[PDB]
Amino acid sequence: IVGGYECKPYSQPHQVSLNSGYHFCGGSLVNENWVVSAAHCYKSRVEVRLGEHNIKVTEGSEQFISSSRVIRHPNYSSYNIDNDIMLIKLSKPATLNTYVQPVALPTSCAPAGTMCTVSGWGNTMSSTADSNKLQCLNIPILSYSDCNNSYPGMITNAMFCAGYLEGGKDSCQGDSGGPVVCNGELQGVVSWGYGCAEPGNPGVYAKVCIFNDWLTSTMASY
Amino acid sequence: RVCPRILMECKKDSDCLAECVCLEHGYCG
Ligand SMILES: [Ca+2]
Repeated sequence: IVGGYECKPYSQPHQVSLNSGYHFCGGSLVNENWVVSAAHCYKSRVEVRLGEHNIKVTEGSEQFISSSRVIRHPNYSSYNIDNDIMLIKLSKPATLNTYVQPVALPTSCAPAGTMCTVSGWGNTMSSTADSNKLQCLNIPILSYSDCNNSYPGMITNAMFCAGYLEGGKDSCQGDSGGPVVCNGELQGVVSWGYGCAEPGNPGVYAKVCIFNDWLTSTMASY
Repeated sequence: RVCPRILMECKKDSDCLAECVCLEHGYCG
């Protein structure tokens, strides 16, 4: 997260770290058994680490749980990173407590101008902000006009832009799969951009509100 | 260029996804 601040510990209790030897993507807990992340973060087995604030230190709040199933959206397209959403089923349920709580799925799509929070352990591009401690950033959803103007003809219905066209504040490598939460609902999943925090290149996010049918049917398919 | 925000170690550009390149620091971006 570039241009953000260290989150109050456990203020984002749905945030998880996906780990296969090192942190490489984030995710969000949506109930005891399932995590939402980005399809390009797919690995056949991942360890999900919950209740984290500083990922390089054991703090006593953590739960490390192996995945039993990792399910990409059937229509994910790696060429253009379209339908970039994935479900991860935990091999055992998470214990919900002060450190670990699920985030609600969206009741409807959030309109442009809504202020949201994005968080993660990715690159901060700063000697002052430590990426091992969870970073937080408040970003507004941008209009489709602004989003398509920044990335001509690259924005599909499964995508939205959020951030600041002036640059300086953005998500970045290592934040993929993590949450964009707006008024208590998961509206986006960190997905792609050109560089990080560059002027005219805001972050692009998977649009969770058009996937509620696939997410809720798959979370009860097996 | 279109570059997903995953943390991925690399040596050369071809190790990276989409239009990400392997930046000097040994990671895609
Ligand atoms: Ca820790």
